[PDB]
Amino acid sequence: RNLSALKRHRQSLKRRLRNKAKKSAIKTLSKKAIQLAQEGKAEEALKIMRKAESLIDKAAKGSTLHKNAAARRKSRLMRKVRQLLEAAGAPLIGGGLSA
Amino acid sequence: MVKIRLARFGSKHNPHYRIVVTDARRKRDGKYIEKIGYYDPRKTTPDWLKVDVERARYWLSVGAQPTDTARRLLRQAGVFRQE
Amino acid sequence: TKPHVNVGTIGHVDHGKTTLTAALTYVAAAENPNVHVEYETAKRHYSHVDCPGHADYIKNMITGAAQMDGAILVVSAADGPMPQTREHILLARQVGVPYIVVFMNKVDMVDDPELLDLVEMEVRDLLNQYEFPGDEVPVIRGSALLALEQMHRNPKTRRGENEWVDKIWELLDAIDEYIPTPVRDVDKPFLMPVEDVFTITGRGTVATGRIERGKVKVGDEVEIVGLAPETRRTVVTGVEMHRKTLQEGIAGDNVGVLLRGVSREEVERGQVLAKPGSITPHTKFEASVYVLKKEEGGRHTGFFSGYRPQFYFRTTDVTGVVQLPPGVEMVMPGDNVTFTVELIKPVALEEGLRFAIREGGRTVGAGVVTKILE
Amino acid sequence: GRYIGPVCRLCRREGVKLYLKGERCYSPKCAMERRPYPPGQHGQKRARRPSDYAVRLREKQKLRRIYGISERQFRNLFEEASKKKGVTGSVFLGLLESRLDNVVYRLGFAVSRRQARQLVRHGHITVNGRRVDLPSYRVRPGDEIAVAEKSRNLELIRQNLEAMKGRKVGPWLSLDVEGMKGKFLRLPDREDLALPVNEQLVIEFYSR
RNA sequence: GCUGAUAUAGCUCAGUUGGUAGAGCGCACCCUUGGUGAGGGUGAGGUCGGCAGUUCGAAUCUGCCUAUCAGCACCA
RNA sequence: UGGAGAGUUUGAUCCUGGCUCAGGGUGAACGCUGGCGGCGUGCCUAAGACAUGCAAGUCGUGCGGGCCGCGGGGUUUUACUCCGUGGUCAGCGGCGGACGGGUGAGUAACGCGUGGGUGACCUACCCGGAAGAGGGGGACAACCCGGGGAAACUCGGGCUAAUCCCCCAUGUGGACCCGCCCCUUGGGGUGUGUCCAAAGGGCUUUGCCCGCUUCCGGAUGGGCCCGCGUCCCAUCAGCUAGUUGGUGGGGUAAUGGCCCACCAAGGCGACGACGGGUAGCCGGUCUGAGAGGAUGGCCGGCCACAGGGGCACUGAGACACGGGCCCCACUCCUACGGGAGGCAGCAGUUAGGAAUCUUCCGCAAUGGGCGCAAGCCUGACGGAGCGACGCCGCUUGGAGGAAGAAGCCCUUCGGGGUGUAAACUCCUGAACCCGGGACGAAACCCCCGACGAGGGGACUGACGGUACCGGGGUAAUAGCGCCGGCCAACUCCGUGCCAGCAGCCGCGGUAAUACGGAGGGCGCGAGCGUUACCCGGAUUCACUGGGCGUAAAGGG
Ligand SMILES: C/C=C\C=C\[C@@H]1O[C@](O)([C@H](CC)C(=O)NC/C=C/C=C(\C)[C@@H](OC)[C@@H](C)[C@@H]2O[C@H](/C=C/C=C/C=C(\C)C(=O)c3c(O)cc[nH]c3=O)[C@H](O)[C@@H]2O)[C@H](O)[C@H](O)C1(C)C
Ligand SMILES: Nc1nc2c(ncn2[C@@H]2O[C@H](COP(=O)(O)OP(=O)(O)O)[C@@H](O)[C@H]2O)c(=O)[nH]1
Ligand SMILES: [Mg+2]
Ligand SMILES: [Zn+2]
Repeated sequence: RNLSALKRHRQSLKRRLRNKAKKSAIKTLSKKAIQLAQEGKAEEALKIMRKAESLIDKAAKGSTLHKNAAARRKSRLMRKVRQLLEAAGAPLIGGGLSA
Repeated sequence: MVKIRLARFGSKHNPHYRIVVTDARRKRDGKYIEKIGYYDPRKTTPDWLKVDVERARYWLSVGAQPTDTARRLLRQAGVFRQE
Repeated sequence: TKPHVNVGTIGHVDHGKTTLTAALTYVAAAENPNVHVEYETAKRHYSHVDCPGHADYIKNMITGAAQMDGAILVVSAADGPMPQTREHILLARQVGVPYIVVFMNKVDMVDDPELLDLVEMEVRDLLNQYEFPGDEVPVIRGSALLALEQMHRNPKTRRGENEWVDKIWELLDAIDEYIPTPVRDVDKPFLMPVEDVFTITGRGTVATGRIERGKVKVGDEVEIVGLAPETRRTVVTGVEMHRKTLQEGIAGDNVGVLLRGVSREEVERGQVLAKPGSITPHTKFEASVYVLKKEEGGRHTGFFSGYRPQFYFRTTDVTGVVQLPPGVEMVMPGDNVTFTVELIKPVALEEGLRFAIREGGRTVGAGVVTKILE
Repeated sequence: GRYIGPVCRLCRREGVKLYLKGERCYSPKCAMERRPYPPGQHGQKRARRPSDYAVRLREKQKLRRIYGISERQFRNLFEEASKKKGVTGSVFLGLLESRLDNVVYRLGFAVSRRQARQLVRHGHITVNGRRVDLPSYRVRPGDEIAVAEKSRNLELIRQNLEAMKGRKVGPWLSLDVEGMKGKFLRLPDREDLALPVNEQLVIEFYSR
């Protein structure tokens, strides 16, 4: 009746999730990131962006977001962030971003 | 990948394959890249195989996979031989 | 394996010929693994044709008589002699059918000294009245109705555990014995009249009918000669008897023949499938006939050239013009003749083939092709 | 197929004496010698100025019917004789000469055209080595047509091959009479071919 | 393959009430023409779809069968 | 190197002009007749519905067990069954199902065609080069036990190994915020900071072998974009609100209104917008002297669709032919609680129709998938079958053979035609009978040599016991159309504007070359006629190449 391609489906619902999570982590990361980079959390702001960069790239390591997929999200995270650490911030903990 | 197979030209029972380069996924007698030489099975005519050596090599120096019998028609065509 | 023989029932309506048929199978399944109907004793294989046993349907019942080696006159205990019986009985001689085994069914009904043996008197007396073994006939006793419900309880029962169960063998023993198996000359070409026509998923047109000569198998060229257009040559791709594949299916087995790539129109009844070159369409032909006398049930008057009755060849029923050769005029009954027929429909003839000449719900004459005019 | 039938009836009709039967069609009775007129019931009464058409029809037929080539080939072969660089006059005619069987006939071997054809359809003929049975096989320069061996001792091959002693072959063909060979030195010529045919008309018959 | 209905002169189509089968449109030979129309003349025929049985009497009651029209006859 | 004409308006003539014939083309059909082979080709309608079979799998050289048979019994025996080793059944994990194949429904469209741009981009496997591959934790299947259940299956808990998964270093390197430099749409280099690498499998084990990580260069195939070209209706005239642009975001591999907020009001249109019809486009195809006209089916190229409609996951790649999620129409099972199904893949049924194929043989070749290989899967493919559908090749006989049978038909009764035609005599010998009997097939592999070059060896053929060769050898199918003219081909009879013919003009009303048969004759031949449809002739939509004072046409 059936074909061993379902093999290719179950083998999906899996990765189908494996990267879904890695995804929604960067989202809940980024939000919770800029969410503080604009408030004035210089230190404990980059802290997150430096954490993000990490979680984002590793995603790249897989079939999830690839190539520019993250190279993109970065140039906006640290982009957006710093463009907030100017509402009277000064990148205290010069963790990820650079002067 | 990019291989070096053959295309079945010639009537029924009357083959006349054509040695050529083409992105594997193509259809046998399907559009290919550039021609390299021919082959006549029944060996009718002492002119039943040529292969543009010079050209045959370029395609390899850049990564071209021949067939198993394509490998051969080249072996008969002394392509790897370098002395 | 076990020799095969196409059989059936006959008789007057409501007697039970239709249901006796029910009993015959069933039972035969207990002591026989893997079991028109099909059942098989522990000695033979079998084909049965419950006839419609009723006026009107006769026309396809007679074609049912042509298709059998033996008739099973069924009769009721409470009843006995009956009109439809007297009828579906003389037609037993006309259309071959050698030997006849009467089964007094409903046996289990109103007791009586005579009756039981008084009925065998209205039988045996009515049997010789038609020049048959009216004296030495296998008359069995044991209502099949009643036995057909004993096997329904539990689908397994050997050699008669319920009286009537064994009384079903009085037949399953009286028919094996008594009624031998004739020849079906396979050394001849091929041939076999068409009874009906079916259609199927992937297959298509299948032909039902008895094989007369030789044998067929997948990969054989054949001719479909039988009225309309012209003979149609086709290859047989399906040879299955009784719902299951028959390998070479010879003469004496009504299998379904699948004629490659055809339609269900080009293959209607009264046709014939034979060896490419066996039989051809012929509309005019000589033939020595036997006008059936008035005392034999047929014409009680006679006729004159120009008459036009109906001839029944094999499994057909057609109308032709009788052109009596100069001098041949008012040829009365009980008389044999020799004239010609000109069927209004081209038909499959092979010179020296038997046929009859009827008219008006009665048999009028017996003929056999002599030579073919056209 | 290639007609097959009364052919000394066309000796008539076209009224330009023909010899498709060879020996007899060559005697004092080519059928033509007794009836210079078309067959049929009438055949000998006034004639309407044959239409510009007509003419061309007789001219073709005259030729096409002078070989055995059934239209289909002839007109087909005609076409080939067009594209071919050069006058359609010669060429075609030549092209009609290139016929293996004809050639045979052209080179003794057989008494008439209709005969040379059977010779090819039975094996008796053979070219530069291997043998041929296609009346259609077209002959090329320097190719010699040879009789087979199994036949050489045949009653017919005899007499027929005898008619050579003395007579000479067409100026584009040779002949080893004893070794039955003779080559095809070159596509014959308009003048060489003394045929009762006005090619230039047969041509005109196909533009319309 | 089972029934049901329709089968009436060349065509339309009347009817009966079991018994010497109608109407007109047409149509055939006339006189006339070149031929026809028209005009004046003369009429001459129905296998009641077909083969067959019943009656003293068969197109009307019986039986069969043929072209055609309508039907949950109809997968070895 | 290339152009041909006529029949028809008259009492007759010339002019305009419509119609029509002679030509060539066809995936055809219908009629009558039908012997062969090879090469082609074979639903043009219902993108209708499909009882069955087969189309996509392959790795133990990624890993761990189930299991059937063999090595040696842990100890000392059956015990903690440990291990040597090949089949085998799923499961895990990998590359592959996104090509091959099928169809044209849709679509007037940057869809296709074509020439370009990408400083706006991707690409598995494939070769070149640079650097590497050190340590670490764990889950779920398989399996064992318990359950619901008609079933399809599936729920609970418990171990378990990996090239499956996550964390650290490692930073040759690449990705990002920012600053400088040369360059100019995001390309190239440079400094600080941040951020990511990774798997072991095989045997002959400090060395090969297929892999892994990141980087870069090459190749191949792609996405997007642009000028240009792309059918009819104007009795269709105005069309638009995410509509036109901006700004900042989301999303993307990437540009962009693609999407969304904000503003501004634009954008398009007689150079034909908006709407309606039709239709997959080209390479090409038929015709034509050419220019044009008509066309887009065999094969290739691009696109589109996979029962109808929507969608996302997986991945380099699809929003997925034979995978998934849902709605719908419809079919099948049903323990009536919830399952199952898409042949526009191959073979075939049926429905419609004027009409279009075998439930096939083989993987030997070729080609594609997976592997170290062996080799396995392959209805793509290579062959075969049916169909005069087409083309080309072939036969039904060849040479004799009468002032001229017979029969049939005209007949100025003298005699003329069928007719050398037949008969007959030679001869050849399609078939049928006999034996031999193919190439296509040489490599993966093995051996010397490093699995290099090179050299050496072997197995392997579905069509086939067919083709072709040699031997023997029987005279052995013919049919259709037409004969007043256009147009090759004439007479007798029957018929009496009746029966009937007819592409056009027209024939038939008691002599018919025209109706019907006959004799005869002409074209063609397994074909030949008819119908349908494209071009031509038609300078008859005219550029080539026309016309408008009365023929068609000047606008009052
Ligand atoms: C009859 C239908 C189809 C026949 C088909 C073919 O018949 C056959 O051609 C056949 C070949 C011989 C054939 O021609 N049959 C054709 C003919 C065959 C005739 C044969 C034999 C006879 O002999 C003279 C035979 C019956 C004979 O008659 C006697 C009977 C007399 C009866 C009088 C009636 C009586 C009292 C009566 O109450 C009565 C009645 O019966 C009917 C109606 N109303 C009545 O009131 C006696 O019984 C003898 O035995 C082949 O068999 C074919 O193979 C076939 C089967 C295809
Ligand atoms: N008394 C009795 N009646 C039976 C028997 N068999 C059948 N019948 C009844 O007889 C009648 C007709 O039966 P059926 O088989 O149809 O007879 P058919 O007319 O020959 O087909 C029905 O009522 C049956 O049930 C039997 O053995 N005995
Ligand atoms: Mg059944
Ligand atoms: Zn002559």
